[PDB]
This record gives sequence, C-alpha cells and structure tokens, in this order.
Amino acid sequence: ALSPMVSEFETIEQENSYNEWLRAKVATSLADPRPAIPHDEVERRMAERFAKMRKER
Amino acid sequence: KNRALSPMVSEFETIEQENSYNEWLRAKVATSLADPRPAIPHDEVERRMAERFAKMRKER
Amino acid sequence: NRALSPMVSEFETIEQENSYNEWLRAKVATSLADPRPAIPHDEVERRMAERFAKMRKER
Amino acid sequence: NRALSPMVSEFETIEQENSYNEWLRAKVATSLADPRPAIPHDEVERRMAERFAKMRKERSK
Amino acid sequence: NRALSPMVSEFETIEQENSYNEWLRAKVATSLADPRPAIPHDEVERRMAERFAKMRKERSK
Amino acid sequence: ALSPMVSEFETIEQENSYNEWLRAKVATSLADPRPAIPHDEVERRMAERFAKMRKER
Amino acid sequence: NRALSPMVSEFETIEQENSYNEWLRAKVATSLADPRPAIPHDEVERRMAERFAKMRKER
Amino acid sequence: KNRALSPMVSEFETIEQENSYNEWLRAKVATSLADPRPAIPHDEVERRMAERFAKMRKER
Amino acid sequence: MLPVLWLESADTDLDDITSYIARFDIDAAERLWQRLRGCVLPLSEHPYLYPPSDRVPGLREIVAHPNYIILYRVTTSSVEVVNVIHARRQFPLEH
Amino acid sequence: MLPVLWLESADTDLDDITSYIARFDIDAAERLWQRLRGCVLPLSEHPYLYPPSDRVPGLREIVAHPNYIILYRVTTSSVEVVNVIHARRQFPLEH
Amino acid sequence: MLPVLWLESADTDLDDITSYIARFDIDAAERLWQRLRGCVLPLSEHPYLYPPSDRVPGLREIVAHPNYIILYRVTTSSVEVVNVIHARRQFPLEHH
Amino acid sequence: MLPVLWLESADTDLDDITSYIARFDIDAAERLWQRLRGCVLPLSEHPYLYPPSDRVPGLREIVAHPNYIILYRVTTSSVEVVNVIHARRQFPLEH
Amino acid sequence: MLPVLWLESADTDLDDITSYIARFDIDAAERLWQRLRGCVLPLSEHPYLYPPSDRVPGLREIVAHPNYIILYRVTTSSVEVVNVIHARRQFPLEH
Amino acid sequence: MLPVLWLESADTDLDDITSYIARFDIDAAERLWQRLRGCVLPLSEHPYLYPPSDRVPGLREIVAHPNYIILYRVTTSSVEVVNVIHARRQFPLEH
Amino acid sequence: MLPVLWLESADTDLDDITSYIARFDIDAAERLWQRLRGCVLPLSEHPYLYPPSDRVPGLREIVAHPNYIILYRVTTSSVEVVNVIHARRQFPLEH
Amino acid sequence: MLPVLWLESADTDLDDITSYIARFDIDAAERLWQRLRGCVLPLSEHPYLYPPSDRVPGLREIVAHPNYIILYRVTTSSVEVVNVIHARRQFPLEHH
Repeated sequence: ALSPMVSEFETIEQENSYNEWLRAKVATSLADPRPAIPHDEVERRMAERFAKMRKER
Repeated sequence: KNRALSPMVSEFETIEQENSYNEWLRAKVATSLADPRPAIPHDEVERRMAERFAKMRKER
Repeated sequence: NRALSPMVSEFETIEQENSYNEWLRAKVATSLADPRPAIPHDEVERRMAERFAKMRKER
Repeated sequence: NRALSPMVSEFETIEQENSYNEWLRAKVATSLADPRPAIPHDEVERRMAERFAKMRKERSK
Repeated sequence: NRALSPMVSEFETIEQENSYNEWLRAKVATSLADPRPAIPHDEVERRMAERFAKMRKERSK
Repeated sequence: ALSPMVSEFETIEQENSYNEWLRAKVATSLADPRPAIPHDEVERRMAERFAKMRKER
Repeated sequence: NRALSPMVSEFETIEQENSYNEWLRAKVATSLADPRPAIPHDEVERRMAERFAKMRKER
Repeated sequence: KNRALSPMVSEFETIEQENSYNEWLRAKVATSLADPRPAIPHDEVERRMAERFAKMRKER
Repeated sequence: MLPVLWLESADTDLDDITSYIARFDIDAAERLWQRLRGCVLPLSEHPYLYPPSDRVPGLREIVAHPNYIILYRVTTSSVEVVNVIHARRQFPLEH
Repeated sequence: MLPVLWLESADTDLDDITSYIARFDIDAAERLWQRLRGCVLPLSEHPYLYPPSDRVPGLREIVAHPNYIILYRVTTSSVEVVNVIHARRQFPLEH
Repeated sequence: MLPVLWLESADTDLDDITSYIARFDIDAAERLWQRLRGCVLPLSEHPYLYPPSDRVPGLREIVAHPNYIILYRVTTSSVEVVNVIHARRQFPLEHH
Repeated sequence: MLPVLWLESADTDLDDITSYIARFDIDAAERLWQRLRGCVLPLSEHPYLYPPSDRVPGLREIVAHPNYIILYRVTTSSVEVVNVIHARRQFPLEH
Repeated sequence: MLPVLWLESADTDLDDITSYIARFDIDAAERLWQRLRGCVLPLSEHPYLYPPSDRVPGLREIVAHPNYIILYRVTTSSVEVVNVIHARRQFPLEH
Repeated sequence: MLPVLWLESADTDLDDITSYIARFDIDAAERLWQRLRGCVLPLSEHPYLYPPSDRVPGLREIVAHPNYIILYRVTTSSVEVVNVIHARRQFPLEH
Repeated sequence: MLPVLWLESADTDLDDITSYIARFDIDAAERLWQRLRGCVLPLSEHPYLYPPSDRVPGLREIVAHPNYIILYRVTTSSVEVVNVIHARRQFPLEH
Repeated sequence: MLPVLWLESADTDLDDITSYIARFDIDAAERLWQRLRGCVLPLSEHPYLYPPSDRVPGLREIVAHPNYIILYRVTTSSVEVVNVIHARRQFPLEHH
C-alpha cells in the first residue's frame, strides 16, 4: 500500500508490476532490429496520422 | 456539465474537479505573487532544506 | 517612380518600397527612443493569454 | 471560395491558397522522386559564381 | 640584423619584424587599457552601414 | 605489493596513500575561493612563464 | 596596368594579381583533374615526420 | 651517452632503455602493419574478449 | 550537438496513445503531441538535461505531463526516443 | 544568464510538502527535493526551456514528477519559483 | 547566453495585429503568436542567427511569415524585440 | 553536426530565380543568393531550428525573405535543401 | 555560447582601414568588412577555434586575409575583438 | 564518420596483456579492457582526437593508462587499432 | 558547447611541474604544456569524452602522458581543469 | 562529421615548401606544418567554417599565415585539401 503523495502508484506490488513491464518493454524496444527514424520522419508520420483522423468527420 | 474523464485524457476524475482545481491554482499563484516577503535565492532554500531533514532525523 | 516585378520586390512601386522603408525607420527610431522599460518574454506571453481570453469571453 | 485579408494570409483569396499549396506539394514530390543525387553546398556555390559571372559579361558588351 | 626570404617570414628583414611586433604589442596594450566599454557586434554593424552610406553619397555628387 | 603490469604504484598501501593525498588535494582545490580563470588567461600565464625561463640564459 | 596600394591588395600590380590568380586557377584545375587518389591526413602526417627526419640526418 | 633520467622528465630509467624501447616499438608496428591477416572489427574483438574471460572464470 | 532520432517502437506508441485519445477529443491527442514535441526536440542541444530513469537504467525520464513520460537514451551519435508511456498505468502494450 | 530565486511562498510549499512525505517515507521526501532541485537550478542557463502554464498565464510549468508541478516565472533579472504544487490534488495548505 | 526581452512598443504591435487578425480568424491570431514565439525565444542561445536589417541598420530581421517581420537588436546584455510589423503594408501604424 | 546538401532540383530553382531577377536587377539576383545561402549553411550545426512545413509534411520552412521560402529536410546523414520557392506566387516551375 | 563584442579601439580601426581603401576602391572596403565580420561572428559558438597569438600573449590571431589580422580575446562573459591590423605593415595607427 | 577496426596483431596483444593481468587480478584485466574500450570506440566520430605518435610516424598515441598505450592509424576508410603496448616496458611478446 | 576554464590551483600546479622540468630540459617542460593543451581545449566540444576518475568521484581523468594526469569537472556552464598531477608520484604539493 | 583528406598534389606542395623553408630555418619548416595542421584538421567537424575562394570557385581559402594559403573543398563524403600555396608569389610552381 502507498499514499498518493508518496507515489504515483497504489500499492508496493504496483511499483513492482509496472516497473517490470516497463523494463521488459524497453528491453524489447532496444533488441528490436528496425533502425531508428529521424525526428522529421516521425513529424511526417504524425501530420499524416491526424490528417487521416480529421477526414473521419 | 458534470462528466467522468479517463485517466488517459486528464489528470482529473471529473470536469468539476478541474474547474475548482484551476481556480485554486489561480488563487494560489495570485496570493504567492501579491505576497510582500522578498524572494530567497536557491542556496538559502537548499540551506533551509538540509536543516529541515536534519531536524526530522533527530526525532528518533 | 518605376513599379517593380513581384520576383524582384515585395512592394509594387519603388515609390511605395521607400515610403515603407522610411516608415519602418521612423517606427524603430520611435520604439527605441521610447522610455518605458523593456518587458521580459514571459510577461508578453501573459499579456497574450489575457488578450485572447478577454476576446473569447465576448461570445 | 471567399476573399482573405493580407493580415490573415499571404494569398488574395482561398482559391489561390489551395492552388498554390497543391502546386508546392506536387513540386516537392517531383523534386524528391528525381533520381539525380544531391550536390554539396560548395558545388552549388561554384555553379553560382559561374552563373553571375556569365551574366556580368553579357551586360558589359 | 639579416634579410628574410618571403617563405620564411611575412617581413622583408628581421629589423622590420621586431619593429612591427613591438608596435603591435604597444597597440594591443593601448587598446586594452582604453576605458571606453566594448560595443556589441550589431552596433559596429550599424556604424559600418552608416560609414559606407556616407561614402557612396560623396561619390555620386 | 603489486606487479607493474597490474598497477602504476608499487604496493597496496601506495594505492591508499597516493589516492588519499589526491582526494585531499582536489577537496582543497575545490574549497578554494579564488575564481576559475579562462583558458586564454592560463595560456597568457604560460607564455610569460617560459619567456622568464628563456631569459635566464 | 595600374599598380595597387598595399592596403588594397596583397599584390603590387593588377597585371601581377591576375597572373597569380590565373596560375592558382590552373594549379587547382591540374590538382583536381589529377587521377592519383587522395591520401588521408595521417599519411601526410607520416610523410612529414619522415621528411624532417631525413633532413636532420644530413648533418 | 648513458644518463639516469628522472621519472618526472621521462617514462624510462635511462636513455639506453628509451632507444632500445623506441626501436622495439618501431619494429613491432612495422611487423603489425606488414602482417597479411585482415583487420577484424571492434565488435568481433569484443566477442573474442567476453569468450576469453569466460574461459578463465571456468578454470576454478 | 546531437541529432534527435526516434526508435520505430516509440513511434508505434505515439499512434497507440493519440488514437486512444481521438475517441474522446481529437484535439487533446494533438495538444499532447505538441507537448511531446516540445520535450523531444530541446534535447538536441541539451541532451543530458533530464535526469536518469530509476526504473530503467541507462535511459532518461521526461515527465512531459502528469500522466505521460518520454524515455530517451543519449548515444555516441544521437539522442534516441526509446518509448513514450502513460506515467500511471501500463499503457501502450507490446501487440 | 539568470540567477535562480524562490518566492518565500514557494519554500513554505516545500516545507508543507516534504514535512508530509516524511511521515510515510523520510527518504521519499528527500528524493523528491533532489528531483525538485535538478529541475529548478538548470533554469539559470536555460529559463525559457519549460512550456508556459495554461491554467496560470505568465508562468511556466515543470512536471517534475507525475504528482508534482513547479511553477516559475522568468523575470527581467531572475528565474523565480512561484509555487510547488500537487499536480492532481489541491495541496499544500493556505495558512 | 542572453535573456529574451521585448520593448513595450513591440507588444503594442502584437496587440493591434492579433485584435485585427482575430476579427476574421481567432485561431489565426493564436497561430501567428505561436510562430512569432518560435522565432523570438530561440534567439536566447543563437542571437546572431537572423541576418541584419537592410532598411534599419543595427537591427536584425526575422521573416516569421511572408506578411510578417520581427525586428530585434542584440544588446550587450539581452536580445530585444524592437517591433513586429506587416512585411508588405504600413501596419500597425501606431495611432497615438 | 550534419553536412549541408542541395537537391539538383533546388539548384535548377536558384538558376531560375536568379535569371528572372537579373532581367531587372542582376545585383538583386546576387543579394538574394547571399541571403539564401546565409540560411542554408547555419543549418549544419542547428538543423531543427526552422519550424516544420504545414503545406508539405516532413519538410521545414525558411522564410528567407517576404517573397522567398527555402524548403529543407534533415535526415540520417545530411541537411537537404529540397526546393526554393516564391512565397507568394507559383514560381519557379518544376521541370 | 558567448556573445561577440568589439572594443571601441578595434572599430576605430575598421573605420581607418575602410577609409584608406575607399580612396582607391570603396567596394574593396565593403568586401573586407563582410570577411572581417565573417570571421568575428563564427567565434560565438567556436571561441577556441583560432590559434593563440605569438607576438601578443593571451590573444588569438585570425588571418582574415593575406594583408589583414583580427585579434580577439575570449573571456568570462564574451568573445572580444581587441584590434584589427594589417598583417604586413604598421597600419592603422592607435590614437 | 569512420568504422572502428582492429588489426589481428593488436588483438593478439590484448590476449597476451589480459591473459597475464588475470594471474594477479582477473578483475584488473577486465577493468583495463573497459578503459581500452571507452577510448577505442569514441574514435569512430572523433578520429583525429588523439595526438600523432612521435616514436612511430603516421600513427596516433592513446595513453589509456599510465602503463598502457593504444596505437591507431586513421585510414582513408577506417580507424585502425595497430597495437596495444606497455607504455614503460617492452611487452607483449613476438611469437 | 562549453567554455574551457582552469582553477587557480590547477595553474599553480602547471608552474610547479614546468619549473621542475626546466632544471634538466626547458623544452621538455614546453612540450608537456603542448600535450596538456591538446587535451584540455578539445573538451570544449567533447566534454564527456574522458572517463570518470575512480580515485576522485565527480571528476574526469585525462592520462595525457604515462607520468601525467589532467583532472577536470564538467559544470553547468563550463569545463573546469581542477588539478594536473604526476600519475605515479605524489607531486606537486599544497605549499 | 567528415573525414579530412589531402590530394597527392597538396602534399607535393608541403614537400617543396618545407624543403625550401628548411634551407634557412629547419624549425620554421616544422612550425609551418603545425599551423597548417591546426587549420586542416579542425575542418572535420566544422567544414563550412572558412569562406569560399574568390579566385577559384567551389573551393575554400584558409589564410593560415600572411604568406600561406590552404585551399580545400568540402565533398559529399570528405574535406579535401586541394593545394597549399604561397599567398603572394607563384610558389610551389610544380616543375613536372
């Protein structure tokens, strides 16, 4: 158990389950072979993403 | 009107909380700025801190 | 006199281009000679949020 | 389509703005699809000095 | 004193080199001891545009 | 005792005496009030130093 | 023709200044057209230490 | 001629050591460069290393 | 000075987070990307600016918003956005 | 380059926030101040680094931690910590 | 590193320009301020970045948008926004 | 640090603008190039300096002059000048 | 990052060189200043770029042109242009 | 940007140097390789960083440790570790 | 990019080391300063280049020569040369 | 980041210039190479640092010393020292 002032979680096991998940996530993301794309390509993939959503109206 | 927000879209549970939080913050900052007591530099706060924890550690 | 090609200038006439330049020169010179002390970016930022908020209220 | 104020936009009417922005999109897409590999700054710089030199020769004749 | 080859030095004889280097030392020392506070680049830039403008006016007269 | 391949010192106590001295030296140097001088001033103090030595010939 | 003031140019004559420029232009153009592949800085560095060492030996 | 150097002026005890060290280094590099065996990239040396220490740790 | 790069996996996170927010407010999903952006790009000149991650070592934490964290690593040649996560809940997920 | 200054009211918030965290974990109230520090001081050379506050105009928000926000204003002559607040709840107290 | 400061007269411009732009597009007024902002602040670490003004010497021009220019001066101790103007027309022509 | 490179198509744009201008003022043609060039090079050390293009995504806009825009893309190995355009009219044409 | 400042004495040098040159070529006066200026500004981000002066210690030499040298000193708060001199002759004079 | 390569002979030196340090302290032979690493790899982006070798021309010296020197050559296409040697004694061995 | 600064105490070391070497070879004392220089200045653009000191934490070690080490600290606003020491013996000393 | 390379012809210059300078001052020949070096190498991280050559377009001039100029070109993949010349006289005038 944890007080909200003390931690962003709820219990001591939440500070275990979330952090093991995050550790496993990053380790998956780093082991991933797909090369890192530069900021301006992400920027491009973004404008395309929001544009596709705005069209669904 | 009163709605139930997702913890993925806002840091507040409801919209009523956000309004009363944002008026509180506005009032807090406005109190803090209107306050006459002169601003102390970072190293004095740093000093007031080390003193604070030291006084607590002494309480067994 | 002589009007200018849009590729050549952002103005239509030479006469105009200058009238603009003299205006800008007079404007800057007025703005610099101004005694009122310079306000930091965050205060302008404040004056902005305040400005739009006052307009949105006039709904 | 409606008219635009110069404070609002760099264009005279929206019709123009649309025409221009589709042209620019088509231009960039043409320029990127182009096979000719990118030349470094100093070569463009070279092609420039040569360009103005050829013009200055044409004025004094 | 002896003569210098242009490959060896930017001066004609050592005598000059010494004369020049003492002058430069005295110049810098004068310039540093000077009380007038240092002006930022854009003010020198301003003083420049003004300088050339005044000259160009003097040529077309 | 230490082998020269293993350490730049001679004995295990040398890896104690030198490192305590260095720790005390840095701690003296950091506690020092005299403000840090920029590279070009050190450069100046240097040319002056060698010049004074060359004159002693 | 016209010789130049030392403040104005690093040459004595206009005639000269140009003769130098044309020479430099021809030199660069020869040096670029040269087929022998470019050697990296550290090899030039090597060729240097070698050069001075060979001279110091001629004592 | 043979001299006794200070460990504050040279990494060598005597001048005789410096000469025979610098001829050795010259001969070593010249052997290493003339060597036909192709150069291996950093990550392969890295691999050969982890393998080396692992084999040693296994020796009780 | 280091170039700002994102891992393919940190961009797959960006869709999964924006798409989820678009269901309620499409502009909130947009505003988030602008606060995300305003953290990621400043790193090009100030990489060692955000403290190291406690939960994940060798990574750095950007609490961009109370509910959102950017995780980056400063490489030999670039600043790398590793993942973007919800600071309180286990979201987005591996697929 | 601007000197880092705190408003007396922002330090009374540090007192009310750390004197409360100490009751559950005395080290957590310490760790917080160290994340509160390595976010307030970096501002001396980079003061226009954190985005402007939406709720409070003329101020800048530092989401130091999912539950905590630093509010500062970049003056003519200094970087000023205005208040430190709980990002989720109305805390610390009035006096 | 230099602090970014604005002259009262440069803000007086921002006012006139957003109040005017808004009477057509309240978001365009907003968006403009965000493009002006994204020019003005980057100057704190890179002040000598925008070229010097031709029309006004000792000042530097930021063509923030085809119709809008930011004019700043890099002082001994700060980066100073002198005026914000419409790049093509005489506006905002201070009425007092 | 990234090397500054131009696309063949952006140069065959520079030629076009300079040729039209020269028809009136050959020095204005020159002055433009100093400024166009004095925009492109600063990017080598500050690549994420100019905002992203709205009309063309994945590109960045340099309003070099009221009538002229430089469009560049930063990449993996270089800053790339894509095209140079008149900010107000459809000119120069693609070929 | 350091701001570029000139000593009053180096400017009252720039005037001198430009006035003498103009006596022959007023454009050569101009061309020089573009180059002198295009030497001084790059120092703001790369101050330790030009080697130290041999003749004058604590100063750095910029051979801007075969006939001209810029002398600068970097300090605590700014890069300072001390004097501009003719690399070969004693000119301009101090006053 | 240049790839980091080692000569077969420089790796046989690593073998002869670490297989000897392990006899007294197996961790010291490990720690050495980690200081030998974080000095060889940084060269990929900064290869002209270490000064040229005096004793051996065309090579560059890295005094990685008071007792150990890395010798590398910056080729047309790579950074090449030539040999790793004892800065004080004639070691490793010939074969 | 950080400016290179030396502590008054690291310069007092420089004399004490050069003056000691001048007794035997005045040029060796000079050559040392040139190898010292060639380590200290490169740090302005690559500060986090030399590994952290083991013996002294929060400092970084430059083994400039088998017998000499440069100790520096990378501050909020500068690269600071703390002390220069003999890598094998306790020299120079406190006075 | 670009690798620093020299053309065979630029080294052929260095040779002629040091062999000539040396016949008066063997240290001056050395010192020159150290000033040329301290110009050439810094280009790897800052290539667009020296201004373009007026006499030779597409090349960049380094006035390393009042009497000596380094001429380099920033290629797609490297910084290339084209020639090293005496800034005032036609030397070294390649005899073959």
